[PDB]
Amino acid sequence: HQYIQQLVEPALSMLQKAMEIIQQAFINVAKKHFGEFFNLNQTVQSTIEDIK
Amino acid sequence: REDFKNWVGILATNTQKVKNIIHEEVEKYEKQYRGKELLGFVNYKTFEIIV
Amino acid sequence: REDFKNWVGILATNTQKVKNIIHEEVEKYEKQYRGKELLGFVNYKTFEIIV
Amino acid sequence: ELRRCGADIPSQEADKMFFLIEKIKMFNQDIEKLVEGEEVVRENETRLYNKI
Amino acid sequence: LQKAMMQILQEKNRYSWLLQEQSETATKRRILKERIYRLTQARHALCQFSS
Amino acid sequence: VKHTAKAENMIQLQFRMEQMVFCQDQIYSVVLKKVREEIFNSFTEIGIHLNAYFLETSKRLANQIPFIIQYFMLRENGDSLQKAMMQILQEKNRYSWLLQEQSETATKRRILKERIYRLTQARHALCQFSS
Amino acid sequence: VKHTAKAENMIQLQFRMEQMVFCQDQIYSVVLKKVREEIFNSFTEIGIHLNAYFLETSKRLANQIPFIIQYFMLRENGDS
Repeated sequence: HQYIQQLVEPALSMLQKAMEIIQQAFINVAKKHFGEFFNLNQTVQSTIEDIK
Repeated sequence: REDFKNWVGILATNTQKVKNIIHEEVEKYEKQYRGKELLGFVNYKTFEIIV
Repeated sequence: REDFKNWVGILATNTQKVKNIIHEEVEKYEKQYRGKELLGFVNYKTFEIIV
Repeated sequence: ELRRCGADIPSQEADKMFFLIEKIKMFNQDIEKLVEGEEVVRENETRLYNKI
Repeated sequence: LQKAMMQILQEKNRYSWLLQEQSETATKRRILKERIYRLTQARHALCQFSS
Repeated sequence: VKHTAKAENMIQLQFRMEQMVFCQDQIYSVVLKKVREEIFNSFTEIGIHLNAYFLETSKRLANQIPFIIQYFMLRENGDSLQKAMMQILQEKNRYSWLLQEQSETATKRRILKERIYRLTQARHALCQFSS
Repeated sequence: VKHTAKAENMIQLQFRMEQMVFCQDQIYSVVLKKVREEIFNSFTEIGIHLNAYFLETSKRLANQIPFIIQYFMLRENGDS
């Protein structure tokens, strides 16, 4: 019960980083595609935060 | 627990019946998907379809 | 004929020299072409750039 | 210079509708690519599946 | 997220608002068009000229 | 046709090379190999010496002949073809003529756009009702 | 100089074949053989494969450059 209780905090922290890795990349693509259309860029990125 | 042991026997058993499916897979592999997909070696996407 | 004994001594010298370049600098290509070559396994394009 | 610049591109509403979903399919092809790992990588950078 | 992208397109007045005009980059796309159209007709005169 | 011709004459030139009867430094390995098949494991003096030369010619020909067809007929053919495409597009006149199409498929195209635009309208209505 | 052109040109063509990689059923023997000298007697696996394919390249490059050099500069030259 102690071994498995120690793993709880650094698994949670690793989930926090890995989310910061994924969202920034999806945002790279949102930026390449839709940099010419301003309403669509603000619609899509808000969608990415919602879904994330 | 007697069926969890039975489940263990299932998992191991299904390693010897999937020899049949991988030997017909390799046949497609060799005159198609290995030289189709850049001259393998062991190609990941071919290895994904049998797993 | 005397200058084609010499030539076969050059073939080895550059074989020896490219061999040292490989472990030092394969790393850049590997971490950058990784998912293009399907999470390697032996990476075909990275091998092709050495040749 | 022509490859970098976009818009309108049609100005009439029935052919605008096909244009948006055709651009959306460009967008979605790059997320499917990126998920597997297979994007057009910028020089001296590193893959998203390598960082996870 | 790919699923999400088709949900944008469920209101039918929204196409025009979404694809609003830049207008500066969008303007100059028509001068890039005109110029390459001229560069291509010019090229075709040098091509006839060199017999 | 052009590359098919270059390749015909390149195939004579590679075999025309083989006839000139050269001998690399690396002849020791096969002469040693031959000695092993003879003893440890006349006609035999030349013909086993000859079979030995034949093994090194099996390797060279085993490579250069497929290399000639890949180089010319796969690779250069293709790059030649993609390059030559650009010359067609020089002629202003032909652009109207190139892009001629059958009347049935020109007719269907408009209808198919209309019919899509119509059913995405009705979809949107159905979805608006149950809001 | 007619024949200096002919070898100069041919040597350069010889190279652009070299960069296309193939080795059909000939490669078998080297890649069997490295298992006995290395493992028995990954970046590492990438290395040994390059060293294997360098060996058979090294076989044809020890012949093929001499043959081109000799042919245009000696055999067809004395005829010309």
